[PDB]
This record gives sequence, C-alpha cells and structure tokens, in this order.
Amino acid sequence: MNQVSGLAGKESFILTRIELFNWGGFHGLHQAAIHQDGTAVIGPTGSGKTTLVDALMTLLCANPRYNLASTGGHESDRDLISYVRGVSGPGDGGEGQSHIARPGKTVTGIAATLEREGKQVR
Amino acid sequence: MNQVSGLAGKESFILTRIELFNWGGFHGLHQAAIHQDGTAVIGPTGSGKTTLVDALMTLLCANPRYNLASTGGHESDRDLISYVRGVSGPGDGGEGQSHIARPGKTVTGIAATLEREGKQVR
Amino acid sequence: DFWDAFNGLDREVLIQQTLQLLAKENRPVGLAELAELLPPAHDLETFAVWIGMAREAGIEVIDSQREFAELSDGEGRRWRFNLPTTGLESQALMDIDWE
Amino acid sequence: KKQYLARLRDFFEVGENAFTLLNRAAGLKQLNSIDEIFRELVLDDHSAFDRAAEVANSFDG
Amino acid sequence: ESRTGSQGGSGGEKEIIASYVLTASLSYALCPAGSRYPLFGTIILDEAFSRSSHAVAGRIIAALREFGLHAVFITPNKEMRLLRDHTRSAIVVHRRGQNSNMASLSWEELERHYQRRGNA
Amino acid sequence: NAARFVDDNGESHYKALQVLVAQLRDACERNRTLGAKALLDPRFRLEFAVSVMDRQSGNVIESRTGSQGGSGGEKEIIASYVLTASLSYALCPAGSRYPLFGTIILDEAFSRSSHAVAGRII
Ligand SMILES: Nc1ncnc2c1ncn2[C@@H]1O[C@H](COP(=O)(O)OP(=O)(O)O)[C@@H](O)[C@H]1O
Ligand SMILES: Nc1ncnc2c1ncn2[C@@H]1O[C@H](COP(=O)(O)OP(=O)(O)O)[C@@H](O)[C@H]1O
Repeated sequence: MNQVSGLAGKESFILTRIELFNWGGFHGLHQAAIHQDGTAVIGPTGSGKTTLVDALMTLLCANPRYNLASTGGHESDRDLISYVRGVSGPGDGGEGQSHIARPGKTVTGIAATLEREGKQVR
Repeated sequence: MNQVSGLAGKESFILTRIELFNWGGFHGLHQAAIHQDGTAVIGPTGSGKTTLVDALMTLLCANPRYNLASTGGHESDRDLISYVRGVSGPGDGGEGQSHIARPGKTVTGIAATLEREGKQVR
Repeated sequence: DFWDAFNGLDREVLIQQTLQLLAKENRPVGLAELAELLPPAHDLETFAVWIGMAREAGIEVIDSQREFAELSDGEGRRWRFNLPTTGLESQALMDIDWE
Repeated sequence: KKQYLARLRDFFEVGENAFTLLNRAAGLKQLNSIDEIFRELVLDDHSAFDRAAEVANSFDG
Repeated sequence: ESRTGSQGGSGGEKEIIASYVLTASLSYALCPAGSRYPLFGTIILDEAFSRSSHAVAGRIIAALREFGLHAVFITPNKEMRLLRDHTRSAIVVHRRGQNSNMASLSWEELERHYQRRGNA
Repeated sequence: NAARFVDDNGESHYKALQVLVAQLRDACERNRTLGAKALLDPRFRLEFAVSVMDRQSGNVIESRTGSQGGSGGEKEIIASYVLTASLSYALCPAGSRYPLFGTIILDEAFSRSSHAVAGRII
C-alpha cells in the first residue's frame, strides 16, 4: 500500500499547493496544501469546494467550464467576472443586487504549485 | 413521535409484501416483507434492488421505464422479456447464452400485497 | 452533520474484528450472538455487513427462524432488532477474499 | 492567455486537449451509457456544424 | 419572501422546496377525487438520496411522512443513519454468481425509556 | 461523383451538389437530431462499446456492446475507469508511459457505487 505511494512525485509533476486572493468567496489570502498521496477537499455543501476546482481549472484551461459538477449539460451559471467580483448569487436572504463582494477597483491572484523530485513549477 | 406513524393502514392502502419467482436474477421463490413504518432496500452494487423495484413498477404502471434511476430519465434500459429470462449482462459476443438463465420454457411470478385496516389486496 | 458524516462504520476494521472473533470461537455463530459478543456502534449498519458476510461465503441465511437482539445506542434508547438466523463460520469467511 | 497556455503545453508536453479533458473530468457526475461518456467526456467536440453554414451560404451564391 | 429568499447552502432551500412540491403533486395525483388521503399510499424511489445531503434528506423524509406517503427507500448501503432513524425494516439484497437473493430484517423501539437511572 | 463526369457544362454536377448542400442545411437547421449529429459530428458516426476479457485468455468474457443493461454502480465503475484511462493517456507525453502532469481533480466522482467498488476505482 505505502510502497506504491512513493511513485507519485518521482516521474511526474504533482500539485502541492494552491493560493488564492479575493477569488470567489475566498476574500483575502488563503493557502491550501496538498499531499503527495492523494487529498480530499471536504466541508459543508456550498462553502468553497467548487470555487477551488474552478480556480485551478482557470489556471489550466483556456475556456474553463465553471461549475461543471452541477451545471453539466447546460451552460455554466458562473464566469470569471463573477469570481473576480465575488458575487454571491446563490447565497441570499438580504441580497442587495447579488452581493457583489468587491464592486470597486480590485485585484485577485490565483497561484498553483506543482512539484517533482524537488523541481517546482508555479 | 411514534403516534403519527400509526396513520398508515388507518387511512389508505400501503404495500406490505412482495413475492418473486424466476424474476431477473432471483432464481427460485423469494419473499420480501415491507414494514408499515417504512423500509430500506440496501446491498452492494450488482444486486437485486433495481430488479425488485422493477418488478413492482411493472405490476403498477402500464408502461414501465426500467432502470430509471441509472438511465436518468432516458430511454428505458431493459424490458419485460429481459427480466423474465433473467438476463445477467450483455452476455459476451459469441452467443453462448450464459448471460440468459431461463432460455427455454420457463415461468416467472411476481406478486405484491397491499394492506388497509386488515383488508388485503394482492 | 459534517461531523456525524466524518465518523462512520469503517467496514475494514469491522471485517478484521469479525473474522478474528470467528477464528477465536471457531463455531457457527448467530447474528444475535455476534451482536452480543461484538457491540455494534452503528446498529443495522454493522448487521448488513455481517449479512453480506454470510451470503458472500455461501453460508445460507434462514428468514423463517427469526432471532432477536436488544441493543442500546449512544443516546440510551434501546431497540429490538428482529435479525434472521445465520450460520457464520470462520473457515468459509477467511476463505473468501475481501476487497 | 494564449501564450501562457502554449508555454504550459510546451512544458508538460501535452496538447490543449489534455487540459480540456482535465476540466471536463470535474463534470463526470452527469454520466450515462458508455456512448454518452465517450461522446461528451473524452474526444472533444471537433464537430463541423459551423463550416456547414459557410458551405451553404457559398452554395447560395 | 414572495420569491424564495435563499437556500440552505448550494440549493439547500431550493432542493427542499422542489422535493416538497413534487411530493405534494404525487399526493394530489394519488388522492382520489374529493379525497383528503391517497388510496395508494406507497411510493418507491430508487437511489433514495445520492445527490442530497443528510440535512436535506431528513427534510424530504419528513415531508413524505407529512403527506401520508409510506415510502420504501433503495440505497447501496449508503446514508444508513437517516434510513435507520426514519424506517423500521431493511431488505438486504445480495447477488452471488449469476443469482441474486433477498434477506429481510427489522427492528423496533422498545417502549422502555430514553435512559434510566439518569436525567429524564 | 457520378455527375462529375457528365459533359453538360456543370448542370448535373450542380444538381447533385444542390442535393448534397440541401442535406447539409437540413442537418444544420435541426442541429441536435440524432441524424444531424451523426451526419455532421465526428464522434457520432461511430458507436462505442466496452469489453472485459481475461488477462491470459484473450476471448471476450463480457462484452457490453453498448448494451446499456447495467446498474448505476456498474455504469459508474465503467465510466470512472474509462475516464481514468483517457486522462492517463492524454497527460502522458508521446512515447512515454508516465504522465508529466500527474494531478487530476475529481468532483463528486462517486455517488451511485457502494463503498466496496469505490476503493477499486481509487
Ligand atoms: N462566482 C460566484 N457566483 C455565485 N456564487 C458564488 C460565487 N463564488 C462563490 N459563490 C458562493 O459561494 C458558495 C460556493 O459554493 P461551492 O462550494 O463552491 O459549490 P459546491 O456545493 O459544489 O461545493 C455558494 O454559496 C455560492 O453562492
Ligand atoms: N436486463 C438486464 N440486463 C443485464 N443485467 C441485468 C438486467 N436486469 C438485471 N441485471 C443485473 O441485475 C443487477 C441489477 O442492478 P442493481 O444491482 O439491482 O442496481 P444497483 O446498482 O443500484 O445496485 C445488475 O447486476 C445487472 O447486471
């Protein structure tokens, strides 16, 4: 079981970090580490998980399909503009025109680190 | 909390027993007892839960859509002939007929009993 | 609810303890006997596994003969499970491979 | 972003199809018979529904 | 809120409302003409709750209870806690070789008490 | 093709081309009918089927030639395995059997399969 665990990170680049700044609902600077033997992102539904997946997919793809998990089959509801602005369409109760978390001048950075035998690619 | 649960039977009919004979992968005679307070059908994948529900649905609906849960509302996966013959899997590509368990003269029986204040209808 | 879902029946540990118990007793044990010897912390969740045991190894289980088992959960409420009659044996169980 | 994606392709020695499939892998929930998994998950669209319109207009001329 | 104000987290309230509305529709469809209770009160739903959380799933089970619908829930050994709390029987179905088979099981709460020799 | 050889100043050729373009436009207008998709979509002109065989015995042991005929768990297993193989092939640089980008993200991958079959997918 453990012996195979060491294969990953030897012949391939494995993700080992994610950093976000004012991305989606992740206001401020957040950092999440990833284990070389697989990792699980867990929490109450609708906290941040699909936001993390979408940030990574944005880092990777040209026209990422946001919320492909639930909106698969039809057009995605989200977009890059919403994530940068941090709209909270779903979350309401006193919604003041979608709760644009950052309406004014803003900056959002997303960084992903990948490692292989001590070589880093961010 | 248990006082409300007594409403079953006192108001209308509720299913209580399912009888199967040569249905799908259920070789021989099989009987299932359904509690008046609600029941759960559990078991690993590759089991009879969908088959058991399909028998009952065939009993009720004129045109049943078999394997609706897995098909997701699309074209019905199976049919009455397949369940009667007990077909298990596509069955290879060299004939063989090993997938079919009742290729020759055979009979299947499916029964369902409903209770209402003692009165029973099968 | 996150916390409740965090802790659940880890069936590999249950399988290991069950097969060790069967090897120790080395006798055909009924479901209620197993529950008495092995206190399930999840009630029916454990029982199904044991049933999955009996029918995985070919040990026929009889529903006509209904045994019983009285178990108290965490909050103290006591429940009477009307388990069927089984013939769990250690040899056959250790024979069959576990995923 | 085009130049950045080209740089990623060069570094990881994989075409755009690999990363597009990686993105589509997160929508695997809505799956069905092998046909739909193959025609909607892997082997990206590459359909020719748009070129047909251009051909039709040219033929109208 | 004339319009549904918000959810319980990623379609929580939306899912609850949709499930409640569909349950009401089923109850009305099964309720005979000029009848308050459905004559055919048993409902079968394969894959009871594969996309629904425990907090919501309890809500749909309560809704099914309220409208006088006796439901049998089919699950692959998942979500056992809420099924056990909200049901009183279980049909363990297992398939070996080319043949499947069933085995019934049941349980019931003894009247006894919540707990004895302690706070009541 | 037959009309291209007629000596009539491009009249029969024009008529045949008109028929072909009419077919193309008919397909384009109904851009989601099965016929139109098969006509104008590369991945719709051919079917797809899976076959489980024996490691040493090359004969097909179970051939799902489309043949939906499967429980939700079985279909989920097949789809997860096929997607895993496709991802492995895609991320592997040409001529190499070890992917260089070794990270893959799954989002609610398993929901219809038992805990015993999910471990096999992992
Ligand atoms: N760009 C956005 N647009 C809309 N809502 C957003 C956005 N970013 C965050 N949110 C909100 O934050 C939460 C994100 O939920 P999330 O975890 O990502 O989905 P999932 O249930 O699949 O895990 C939701 O309540 C959502 O309303
Ligand atoms: N018409 C059929 N064709 C092929 N296999 C079938 C057919 N009817 C039943 N089966 C088999 O019986 C089982 C029915 O699926 P089932 O286990 O009950 O659903 P679930 O995945 O939720 O557990 C499957 O293993 C399936 O292979």
